[PDB]
Amino acid sequence: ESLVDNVLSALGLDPIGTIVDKILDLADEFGDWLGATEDTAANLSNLLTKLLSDPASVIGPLAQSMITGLTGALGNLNTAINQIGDVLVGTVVTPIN
Amino acid sequence: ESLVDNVLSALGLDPIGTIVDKILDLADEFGDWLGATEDTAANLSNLLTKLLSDPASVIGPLAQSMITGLTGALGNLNTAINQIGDVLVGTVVTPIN
Repeated sequence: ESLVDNVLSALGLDPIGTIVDKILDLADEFGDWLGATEDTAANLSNLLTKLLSDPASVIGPLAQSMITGLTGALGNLNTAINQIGDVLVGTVVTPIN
Repeated sequence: ESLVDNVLSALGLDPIGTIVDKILDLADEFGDWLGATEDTAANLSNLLTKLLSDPASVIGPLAQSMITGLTGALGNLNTAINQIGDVLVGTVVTPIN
């Protein structure tokens, strides 16, 4: 009885009733435990597979600054375009390349 | 014996044999439980660490449209180049900037 009581207390349910009822509650708790474990494993596997194959749905929008050098390249191109525009009207500026 | 049988049924295995055999099967089932739990935890930790450090292998290819403003910046640059090409031969167009 004490083994059943301590196990049920550890797993969460409050044991009230006969030993048979406590054993049935313990079996139901282990069933829920199995469900939780299997669902966690399946979710992890599915998330891994989706992140490998199609990351668009799982991953939300992200800032350009997270990409390495994207902001630098965009700034370089924009400054090159601006310098191309400016030289034709004057305002001598340091060339980029 | 009913506690043993109900626990075994909850964990999945069908209890057939003596009490000793059922207990041994129960012990093997908990060993597999331990393996599953530890493997799930280790896989989650490894996935988190790899996704933090090197996201290349884990994350598959993704569409440019997922990045915020990347398609807009590329379109703006391409339209600027096209306008630069067009103005020199005519076809008056609204300047971008």
